Amino acid sequence: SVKSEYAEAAAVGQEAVAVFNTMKAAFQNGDKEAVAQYLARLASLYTRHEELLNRILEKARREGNKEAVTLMNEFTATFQTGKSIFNAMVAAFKNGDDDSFESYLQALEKVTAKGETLADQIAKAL
Ligand SMILES: O=C(O)c1cc2cc(Cl)sc2[nH]1
Repeated sequence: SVKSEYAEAAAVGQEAVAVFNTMKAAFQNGDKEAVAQYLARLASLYTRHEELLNRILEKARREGNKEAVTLMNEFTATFQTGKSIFNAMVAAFKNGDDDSFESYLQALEKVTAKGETLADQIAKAL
């Protein structure tokens, strides 16, 4: 069902949370080789998550599930805020700008924390 597809999407999201925290530890420790690898892993995970989310939103639309569509339109918008911040973070890493990397990292954490009550609301709406 769309509900089990959302649980699968939620797990991919939690995987990115896990890798992100390991990445934050590596950044603080100065292990740039590790950070580079974790950033590649996160890019792939976010690409996957975004794709599942779109398939969930399109399915909710075809199902006429107006409330789920409303919530998923909001949630995908916020996902794109996180994605833009992540991409800027990756650029800061390429550029050697640890000040910008720190800023983007904290922002990406707060955008993720904010978007969690909605993530739970979608599970219940589908
Ligand atoms: O690159 C992406 O698509 C992407 C990165 C992040 C971080 C988030 Cl929280 S949501 C999100 N999406």
